[PDB]
Amino acid sequence: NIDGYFKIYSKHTPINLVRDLPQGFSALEPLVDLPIGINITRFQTLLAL
Amino acid sequence: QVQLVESGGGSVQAGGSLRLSCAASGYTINTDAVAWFRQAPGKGDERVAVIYTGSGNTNYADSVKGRFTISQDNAKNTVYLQMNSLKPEDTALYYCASGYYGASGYDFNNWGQGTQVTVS
Amino acid sequence: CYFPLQSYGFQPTNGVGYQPYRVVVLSFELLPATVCGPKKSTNLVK
Amino acid sequence: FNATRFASVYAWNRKRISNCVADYSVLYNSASFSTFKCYGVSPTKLNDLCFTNVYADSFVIRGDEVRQIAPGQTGKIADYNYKLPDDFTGCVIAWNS
Ligand SMILES: *[C@@H]1O[C@H](CO)[C@@H](O)[C@H](O)[C@H]1NC(C)=O
Repeated sequence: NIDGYFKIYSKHTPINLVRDLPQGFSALEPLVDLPIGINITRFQTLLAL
Repeated sequence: QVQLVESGGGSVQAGGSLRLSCAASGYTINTDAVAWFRQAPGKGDERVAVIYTGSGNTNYADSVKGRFTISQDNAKNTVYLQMNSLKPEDTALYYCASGYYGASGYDFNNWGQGTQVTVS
Repeated sequence: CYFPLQSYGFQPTNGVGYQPYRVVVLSFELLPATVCGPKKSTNLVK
Repeated sequence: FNATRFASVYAWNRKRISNCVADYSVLYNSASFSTFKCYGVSPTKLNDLCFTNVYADSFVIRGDEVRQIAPGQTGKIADYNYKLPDDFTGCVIAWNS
């Protein structure tokens, strides 16, 4: 969240682990640049049950 | 005390020319500004051009600029509209109005029966 | 005690001054700009 | 513009426009409008300006009252029905209906 732009970079990779967050390298590429310009200090995730 | 009579209309081909006359009678000295306006049946009033008799300044609708020219002959006491490169959009009744001052569209009055121009 | 507002009552035979007119005022507010312009183009030569 | 229903002059309807692109060239070069008064910016070269928001205030009046809609003017409609800021940056469009 910078210059009033919310910048979201994403990327995505098949894994065969059981419980960990792999090692390795992978460069994220930008996905969107929302021109919102709000004041973000906290966030939460939201997931399905 | 002021009368305006329009004449010079008719039927012309696209790209043709017509020359419309506004002859004024009475004591027209007070009316410094003269305007030509047209109305098609369906549509509302529009001012094609206006002239200031004393100064000579003129105004034109964006559509008519280049094709229409407004002039006056003081001896004739007439204001003339020259229509060149006539277009089908030009088809409507034409009238001339007159007013003391140019701030508003109403103070112009005294417009006559008008003239019909049809472009086909 | 009089009613504040009055009706125009437009008719087909209205005069040019009294004929109805639609008016729209577009005000531009700037303080990230969101609405931009069209900035035309040309052909490519190599 | 082409909207069928307009509110009263005292009940002027307001709309907000953002997150889009505006081509004012088509509006300016239309010949169907008898009122084109842009204050603050030139009527042309509007395609080179980008703003955060646009506010459209639409209403209907009679022709004799089209004059009072401008900065620094006084009148019945302006004073009692629709008063506009003196130093606004925008443009007023209008046409016989
Ligand atoms: C809105 O008005 C313009 C000019 O008066 C006209 O050319 C245009 O076709 C209209 N829009 C629609 C969607 O009909």
